[PDB]
Amino acid sequence: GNQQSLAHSRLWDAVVGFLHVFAHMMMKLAQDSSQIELLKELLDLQKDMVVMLLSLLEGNVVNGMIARQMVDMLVESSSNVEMILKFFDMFLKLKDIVGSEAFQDYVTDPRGLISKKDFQKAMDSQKQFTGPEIQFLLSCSEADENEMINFEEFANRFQEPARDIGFNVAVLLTNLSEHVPHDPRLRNFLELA
Amino acid sequence: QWDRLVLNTPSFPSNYWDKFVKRKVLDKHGDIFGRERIAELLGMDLAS
Repeated sequence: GNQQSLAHSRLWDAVVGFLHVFAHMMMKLAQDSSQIELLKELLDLQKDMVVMLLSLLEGNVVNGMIARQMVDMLVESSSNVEMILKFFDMFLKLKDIVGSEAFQDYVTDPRGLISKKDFQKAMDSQKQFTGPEIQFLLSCSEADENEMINFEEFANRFQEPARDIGFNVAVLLTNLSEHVPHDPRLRNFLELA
Repeated sequence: QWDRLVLNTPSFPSNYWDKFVKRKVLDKHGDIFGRERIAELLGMDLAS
């Protein structure tokens, strides 16, 4: 009864608004390193909403109407979902690229730092991010002096706080994919994530 | 370890139907492992 009442209530509008606010707020907060705590708290709150969504998906059937409504809500807020997924996967790929040998031969400073120009050259050589993505990564990576960037701290700073929310999103997407087959809309989200 | 000798030999794809395996491997892994390292490992010349 409570699940039906929530399904027929105005919860989906609040979820869509929260998704938009979360996407934009996390995108803005990722640039500054003095707001990290707030960002962490933001991430925690996001995870809780996903848990609630999972609680709405508990005890359903194949092609259930609740899952269909969840998919409709997701495709109603496609842009925010894509932005969040891009935020996750960009930082996921950044750590892998940092550990690559191409980056190791690209860095020439023996102090453990790297310039912005050489960082951009290494990322362009890797051929995994677009130009705006390079600009966003450069903006998020603070430079202490002479554009020196500590790639190790930059790569390791965004890993731990975003792990739980990413795992929850992956679980939710897997559940929706396995319980709503033959749905072309969800395949785009699956491919993106 | 014995198969490491024919990695850079010019006659590596000899006696086998496909002769462009090294080029495909270069295209597949150059952006990650490094084009120069792949060329040195497989004994290829980019200009040639």
